[PDB]
Amino acid sequence: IVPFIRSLLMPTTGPASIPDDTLEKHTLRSETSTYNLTVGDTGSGLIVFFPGFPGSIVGAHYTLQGNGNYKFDQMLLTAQNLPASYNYCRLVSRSLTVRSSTLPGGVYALNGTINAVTFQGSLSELTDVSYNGLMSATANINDKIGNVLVGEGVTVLSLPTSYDLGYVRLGDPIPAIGLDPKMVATCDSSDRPRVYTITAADDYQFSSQYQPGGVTITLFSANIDAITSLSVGGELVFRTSVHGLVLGATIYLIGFDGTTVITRAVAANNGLTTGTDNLMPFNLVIPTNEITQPITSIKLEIVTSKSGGQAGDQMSWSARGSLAVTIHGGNYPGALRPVTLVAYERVATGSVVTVAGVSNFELIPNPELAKNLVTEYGRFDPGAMNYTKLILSERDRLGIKTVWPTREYTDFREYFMEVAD
Amino acid sequence: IVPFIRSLLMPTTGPASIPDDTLEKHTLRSETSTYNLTVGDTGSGLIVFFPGFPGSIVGAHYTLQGNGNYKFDQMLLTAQNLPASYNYCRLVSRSLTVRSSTLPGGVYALNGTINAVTFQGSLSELTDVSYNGLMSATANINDKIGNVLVGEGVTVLSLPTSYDLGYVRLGDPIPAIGLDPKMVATCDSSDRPRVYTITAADDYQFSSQYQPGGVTITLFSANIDAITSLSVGGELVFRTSVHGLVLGATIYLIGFDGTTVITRAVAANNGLTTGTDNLMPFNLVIPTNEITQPITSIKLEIVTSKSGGQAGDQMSWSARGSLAVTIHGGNYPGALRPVTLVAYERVATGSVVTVAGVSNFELIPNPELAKNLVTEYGRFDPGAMNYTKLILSERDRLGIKTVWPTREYTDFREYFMEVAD
Amino acid sequence: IVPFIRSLLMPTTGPASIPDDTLEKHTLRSETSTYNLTVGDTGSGLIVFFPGFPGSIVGAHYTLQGNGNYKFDQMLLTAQNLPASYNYCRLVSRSLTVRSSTLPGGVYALNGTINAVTFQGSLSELTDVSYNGLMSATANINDKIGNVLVGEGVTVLSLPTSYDLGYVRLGDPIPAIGLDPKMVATCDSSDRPRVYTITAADDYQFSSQYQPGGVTITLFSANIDAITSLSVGGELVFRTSVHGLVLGATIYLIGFDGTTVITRAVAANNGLTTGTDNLMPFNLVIPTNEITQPITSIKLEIVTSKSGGQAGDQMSWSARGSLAVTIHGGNYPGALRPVTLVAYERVATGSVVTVAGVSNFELIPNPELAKNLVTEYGRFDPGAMNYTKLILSERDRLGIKTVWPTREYTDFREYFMEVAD
Amino acid sequence: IVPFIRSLLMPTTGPASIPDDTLEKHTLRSETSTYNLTVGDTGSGLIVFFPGFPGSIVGAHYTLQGNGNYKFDQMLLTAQNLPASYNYCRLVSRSLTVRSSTLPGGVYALNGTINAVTFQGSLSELTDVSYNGLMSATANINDKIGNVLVGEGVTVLSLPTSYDLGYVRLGDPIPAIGLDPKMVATCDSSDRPRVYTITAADDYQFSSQYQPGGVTITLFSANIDAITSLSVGGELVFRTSVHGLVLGATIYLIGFDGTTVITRAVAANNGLTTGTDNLMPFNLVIPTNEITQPITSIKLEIVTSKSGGQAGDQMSWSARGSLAVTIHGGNYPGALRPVTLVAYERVATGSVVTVAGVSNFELIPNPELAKNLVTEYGRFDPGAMNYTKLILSERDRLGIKTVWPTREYTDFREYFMEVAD
Repeated sequence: IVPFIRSLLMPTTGPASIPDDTLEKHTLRSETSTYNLTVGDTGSGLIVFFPGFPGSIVGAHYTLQGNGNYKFDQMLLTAQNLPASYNYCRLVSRSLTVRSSTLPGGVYALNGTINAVTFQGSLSELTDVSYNGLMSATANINDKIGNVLVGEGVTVLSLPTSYDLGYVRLGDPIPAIGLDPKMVATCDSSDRPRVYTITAADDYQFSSQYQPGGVTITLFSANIDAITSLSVGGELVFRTSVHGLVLGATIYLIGFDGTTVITRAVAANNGLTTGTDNLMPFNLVIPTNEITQPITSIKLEIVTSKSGGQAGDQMSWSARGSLAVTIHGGNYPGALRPVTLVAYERVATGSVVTVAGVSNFELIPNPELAKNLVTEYGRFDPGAMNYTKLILSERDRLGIKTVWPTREYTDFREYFMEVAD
Repeated sequence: IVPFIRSLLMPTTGPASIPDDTLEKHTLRSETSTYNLTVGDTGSGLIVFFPGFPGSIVGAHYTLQGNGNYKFDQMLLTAQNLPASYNYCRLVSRSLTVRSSTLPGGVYALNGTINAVTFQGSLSELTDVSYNGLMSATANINDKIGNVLVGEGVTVLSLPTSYDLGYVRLGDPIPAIGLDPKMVATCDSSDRPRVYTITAADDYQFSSQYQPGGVTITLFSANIDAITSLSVGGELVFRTSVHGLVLGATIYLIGFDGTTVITRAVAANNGLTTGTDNLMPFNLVIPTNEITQPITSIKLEIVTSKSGGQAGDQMSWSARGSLAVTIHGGNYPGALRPVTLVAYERVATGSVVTVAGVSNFELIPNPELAKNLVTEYGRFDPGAMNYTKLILSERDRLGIKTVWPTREYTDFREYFMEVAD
Repeated sequence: IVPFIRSLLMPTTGPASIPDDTLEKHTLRSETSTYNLTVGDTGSGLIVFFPGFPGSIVGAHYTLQGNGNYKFDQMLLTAQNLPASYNYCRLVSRSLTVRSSTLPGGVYALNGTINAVTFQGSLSELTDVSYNGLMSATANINDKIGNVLVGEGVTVLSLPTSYDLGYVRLGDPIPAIGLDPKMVATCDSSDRPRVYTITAADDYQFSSQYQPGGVTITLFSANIDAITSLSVGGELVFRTSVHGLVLGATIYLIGFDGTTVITRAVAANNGLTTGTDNLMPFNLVIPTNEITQPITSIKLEIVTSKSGGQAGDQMSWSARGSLAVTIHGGNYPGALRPVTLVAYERVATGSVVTVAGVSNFELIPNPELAKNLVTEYGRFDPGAMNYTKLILSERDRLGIKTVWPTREYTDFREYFMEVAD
Repeated sequence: IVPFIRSLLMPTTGPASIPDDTLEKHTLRSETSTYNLTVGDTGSGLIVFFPGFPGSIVGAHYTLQGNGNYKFDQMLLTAQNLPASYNYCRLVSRSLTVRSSTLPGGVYALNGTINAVTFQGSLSELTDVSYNGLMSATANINDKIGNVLVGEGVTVLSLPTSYDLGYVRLGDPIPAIGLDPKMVATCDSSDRPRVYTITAADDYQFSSQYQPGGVTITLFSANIDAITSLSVGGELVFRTSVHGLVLGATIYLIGFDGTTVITRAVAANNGLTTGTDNLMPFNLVIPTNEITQPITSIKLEIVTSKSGGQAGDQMSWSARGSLAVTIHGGNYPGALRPVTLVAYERVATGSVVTVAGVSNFELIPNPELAKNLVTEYGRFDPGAMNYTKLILSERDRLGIKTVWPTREYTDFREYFMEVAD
C-alpha cells in the first residue's frame, strides 16, 4: 500500500494500483535493478533506458570508443525475470539512479559529468546521441539535465506515457515439447503493434557485368526499433531479359552500435526466368531471445549472379515491391516509445558507474504461481486520478522532472514527502 | 485554451486537450480544410467525410454521372500534411461546411439541395448511396438532414466515437536510404487493425476447354474498406488430374467509383502438378501512397492455361483456401468507422461547392520538430469529462446533431455560446 | 474620446491615446481607406496589408495571372498623405474590409471565396503565397480564415505588435531648394533599422572566354523587404592575372511580382589591375519615392569584359566581399513585420473588390500645422493597460481574431459592444 | 509557466513572459549551456559571460599563460543555434555555474579558487582583468565574490539591464542563392546600434626616407567591442608635395587575447597626387561569421612607398580625417553592455572546469517553424512588474547578487523557494 502518487513520484516507496478504469484482478510487485558498469578506455559512455517498458527490460549500456563508435556492453534488467512467473503486466512507476562509486587504484580525478534527456521517441529516431547532442533532443526544460557531477549522480523518474492502458503479455514461455532441445515457445506482447512499411524498390533497374561469386548490392537500409520479437513480410517481384541469373537475398537487423544483431536469408539461390514475373516473398519471424541488443535498423542485400558468365554477362534485372516490418506490441506506449538517455564523459577509465532502481508493476501470475498468488482489483480511493491529472497537468510549475540531479530529487523526497513519516 | 466542450461543439474555436485518462505529454493543433469543388455535367455529386479520421484525411469528392456512376474527383485533406511533422496523433474535434459559392456565368438557378447522413459504418458497408437513399442509412434523427438549400449550406459536426483511445501513428516517413529514388519508408498506423477473412473456395471445381492465352475467371469479389496501407496474406492450394497447366493470379483493389485503384500479381505463371498439392501463397503489402482513393472492394482473378492444347484441353482444377486481408489500424474508431455523406443535386453545372473546416488534434512532434516543440500533459479541469458524458448522454434532447443546416448550427453557436463573449 | 480597448477592437469607432509609458504631447486622428479594385482575367488576386504600418501605407494589390504570376496593381493608402501634415506618428488601431460589391453586366455568378492569414514576418519571408498556401502560414487558428464568401467579405483587425514604442518619423519633406526641379528632401523613419549582411563572394573564381559586349553573371540574389528608403553599402575586392579587364556592376531591387522596381549602377566601367587589389565600393541610397511597390528581393550583376579580345581572352577574376543592406526603420514593429494576406479566387472577372477601413494614429504636426493644432499628453485612465494586457493575454479564449468573416466580426461588435449605445 | 520572478531568480525553473509593456505574440524557450573546459599549463584562466546577450552567445573561455597573456579557447553557446529557428528574441532570465569537476590522474590538490565580478561595461572597457584586478571593477558588493573554492563553484545570475526593450533580430539566414558556395546572407540585429567616431588624424605630418617595400606606421589603435557584425566607414584625405607615392592601408580587428581576429584592406596600392586632395574612403562591412572571438580593439595601418627611390625619397605626406565604426545593435542593453567575468587560478593543470546553465527567451519563429509553432501575447498577471520593481528596488537589502557562491545561491533557492514545492 501507498497512494499511487507516492509511488509515482517516489517508486522506491513501493507499488500501488494505478487508479484508472482498467479494472482487472491483479497483484503488485517491486523489482530492483542493480548494476556496476565499468568505464571504458575513452571514459565516456551511454546508458539507454526504456522508462515505461512493461516488463523486465530496463535499459542497455554502451561505451564510446576512440573511433567515436559505441560498443554494446550489456542489457540492464530487473532483479528477476518476470516472464518466468507472470503472463501479463502493467508498469505503475519506475525510478533509477546512475552514479559513480569508484576511482581507479591510481587516480584522484573527481573526473566525470553527466548529461541526460528524455526523448519522446524510439532510440533509432534520435537525430544525435553525442554527449552534448542529447541536450537538445527535447524542448522541455524538465526533461534535460546538464553536466551533473558523476559523483553526485542522476535520478531518472518515470512519468506516465498514458493511462487506462491494457495489460501487456510478457514474453512468457508457453508449454511445448519438441525434437530440438533448444526449441522455444512463448506468448509475446502483441497488442498495439508497430508497423513499418518499406517500398524497397519501384521498378529499380540493376546492372553490372559478370563476377565469380556474384555482385552484391544493399537495396535499402531503414531505421526501425525493436527490443522484442518482430517479423518481416512482403514480396519483391523481379523481371529480367537475361537468362540463367540466380538471385540471393539476405536481411540484416543492426544494433545501436552498428553491429549486426540478426541476419536471415529472405531467399538464397533463386533462379530468374526471362520474361515472366519472379516473386520473392518474405516470411521472417525474429523471436525475442535472438535479439541480443536493441535493433536500430534493418537492411536488405541482394546478391545477383549468372550460371555461366565470362566478361560477358552485363547481369541486369528490375525489381518492384514493398515490405512490412511488424514489431509486436511496439506501439504500446513505453514499449519502445520514450527513451531516456544518460550520457557520461571524462569519467576515470576503469571506475564503476553504479545503477540502482525500482520498478513497480501490476501483474497476473502464470498458471503455476496463480495457485498460491491471490489477485484482486485495485484498492478504491476517490480522486486519486484527478489529483494525478492535476499534478501532471501542473507538472512543469511543480518542477516534476524525468531526469533529476540526485541531490535535487533527494530534497524533493521531503519537499512533498514531509507528510506521513 | 478552450474548455473541451467548447472545442467539441464549436471546433472553429480552437483545440483543447481531451479530458480522458490517456495521460501523454503532447501538443495541440488546429488544421484548416479549404476546397472549391466544381459541379459536374449532372449537377449532382457526393462528398464522403471521415469525421473521426486520426490524421490529415478529411474526405473525398465524387461526381455522379449520366451512366449513374460516380467518378472520383479528389481527396479532401488538411491544410498541411501532419505525418510530415508529427508521429502520433489523436483527434479532439472537427467541423466542416459544404456549401455553394458560385453560379455559372450564364445562370440564375438557385438550383441545389443537399442531403446528409452519418453512417455508423465503413463506406463499403453502405447499402445505398443515392441522394435519397442516404436518408435512411441511420435511424437517428439527429444524424440526417434533408433537402437543405445548397446556398444555405450544411455543417458537419464530429461527435466522439469513443474516448480514452490511444494515439495513432501518422503515416510518417522513417529514415531510410535505398538504391531506388522513389523508395519510401514510413511507420504506419497499426494499433487496432481490421481483419477480413475470406474463404475464396472450398474445393471449387473449375473447367473450361483450351484457349490461346487462357481462360480467366474472377474467383471472388468482396467489399472491404481501406484508406491507408493494408496487406493480403493466406494461401490457395490447387489440385489437378490434367498435365501441364500454368495458373496465373492477380488481386485487384477497387475504388468507390468502380475504378481499379490497385492491382497486384499474387502469382503469375505457376505450373500445376497432377496429383500433388499445389500451393499458391499470398504475400501482398499495399503501402498508403499507392491508395489514390478509398478502396471499397477486393477481388481475385485466376487465369488458367495449358502448355500445348488444341480443342483438346478441358482444362480443370480444384482449389481450396482462404485469405486474410489486414488493414492496419483499421479498427481504431474513426479511422474507417463512421462515414458522413454529403450528397448534393440539381446544382448548376460548373458552379462551385465550397468546403471549409477545422480539425483539432493532440500531437507528438517528430524527432526534428521535438527540439523546438514543448509537450505537456493536458490541462486539468475537474468534471470536464462528466459534463461531456452528461452532454452526450442527453445528446438527442439537447439537439446536438452531426449534420446540421448551417443556419441552425449558426444559431446554436449562441444558443450555448452566449457566455464568455 | 473612446477607451483604448473600444478603439483597439473597433477602430471604426475613432482614435484614443495608447495607454503606455510613452508620454508625448500629441494629437489623435482617424484616416479612412477606400478602394474599388477590379478583378483580373483569372478572377484571382492577392491583397497585401501592413496591419501595423506607422503611416499612410495600408497595403498593395496584386492580380494573379495565367502564367501563374502576379502583376502589381496599386498601393493601398490612407485618405490623405500624413507625411504632408505630420512629422511623427504612432498607430493606435486599424480595421479593414475586403469584399466584393459588383458582378459583371453579363453574370449572376455568386463566384468568389477568400482566404486570409496574418504572417508574423515580412512579405519576402512567406514560403508560399498561393490561395491555399496561405492557410498554413501561421499555426494560430485565430489568424487564418478559409473560404469566406466574397460577397460576405472579410475583416482585418490589427492587434498590437508591441507597446511602449516610440514615435516614427513619417517620410515628411524637409525644407530645401535645389537646381533640379524634381529634387526631393525628406526626413525618413530611421529608428529601429533592419540590416541584412550579404557575403556576395569569398574568393569566388570567375572565368569565361571573350565576348563582344562582355559576359554577364548574376553574382547573388537574396530576399529582402522594403517599402520605404534603404541603402546598400559595402565593398567587393577583385583580383586578376589577366590584363585589361573592365568590370561593370549593377544592383537590382525586385518587386513582389518579379518586376524590377529599382536598378542602380554600383560601378559601371571599372578597370582591373593584374596583381593589385581592385576595390569596388557600394554607396547606394534608394529614396522612398523611387520604391513604386514593395521590394521582395535584391540581386547583383557583374558584366566582365576585356579591352581587346579575340577567341583569346578566357577572362577570369576572383572576388571576395560582403554588402550590408540597411532599410531605415525596418525593424520598428509593423513597419515591415507583420503582413496580412487576403487572397481571393473564382471571383467574376471585371467585378469590383471593395476595400474600406480606418486607421487611428497619435500624431505630431509639422511646423506649419503646429501653429493651429494643439497637442496634449494622453488622457489618463487607470487600468487601461492592464485590461488590455488581460484581454490580449486571454486573446484566443475570447476569440479575438486578426482576420474575421465580416459577419462574425459584426456580431462581435455587440457581443462586447452592447454597453454604452 | 512560472511567475516571472521565479524564472528571474531561478532560471533553471523554466521561462515566463516578461511582464512589461512590449506586447508581441511570441513563444517561450529554455536553452541549456554545458561545457567541460580544460585547465591550462598555468592553472589560471578567465571565462567571459554576456549575461544579457539576446541570443545564443553565452560567453568565451580564455586561458592565462606564462607570458602573462591570454589565449582564446572557445565560445560558450546555447545548446542549439537559435538564429537557425527563430528570427526575433528577448532574454527573460539566465543562470550559469562555473565549477571544477575533475582532478588530474596524478593529483589530490584541492587547488583552485574563483573571483568574479559584473562589470557595467563592455569587455574592452575593463581597466584590469587580472584575477585580483577584477575585485574592484564595480563598487557594488553584490556584484563581486572572492576566493570561492573552485570545487564549490560559483553561480552567475542575470539581473535585468532594462525592461520594455523590443525584440532583437537573431543573426538568422535570409533566403539567397549565389555563385559562391560559401556565400552567406543573414538579417542581423540592428536596433540600438553602437557608434564609435575616431578622428584618426588632423593634418598629421608623416615622413621617413625611402625603403624597398615601403615604411609602415600604425596610425591609431582604439578599443572597441564587437561580437556580431559591424562596419567601418569614413574617409582619410591625403596631401603631398612629393611625386609618385603609392599608399597602402589595412584595418585590423584584434581579439581579447591580442590575436588579430580580422584584417581588411581599406585601400591597398593608392597613388598620391602632389598638390591635389587624395581621398581614401572606408567601406568595410564585417559579417558575424568572420568574428571568431570577441573584438577588443581596432587599428589602422598605412604603408607608404615611392615608385622609384634611392636614399633619396624622404617620403612625406599629411593626412586629415575621421572614421565611424558602427556595431549593429551594439547599444541594445546586454548585447555588449554588461560583462560578467569569472576568473580562476591555482587550479590543477588538466583538470576540468564545468560550465552549466539555462537561458530563457521570448522568441518569434522563422517562416518555416511558424507553421507549427503557435505564438501568443504573454499571460496577464497583475502586479507582476511592480513586485519585480519592488524586488529589484530593494535588491541589495534582499541580497540578490549577480555572482554567488553556488552554496549560498543554493540556499537562496529555498530561502525564497520554500513556497509551491
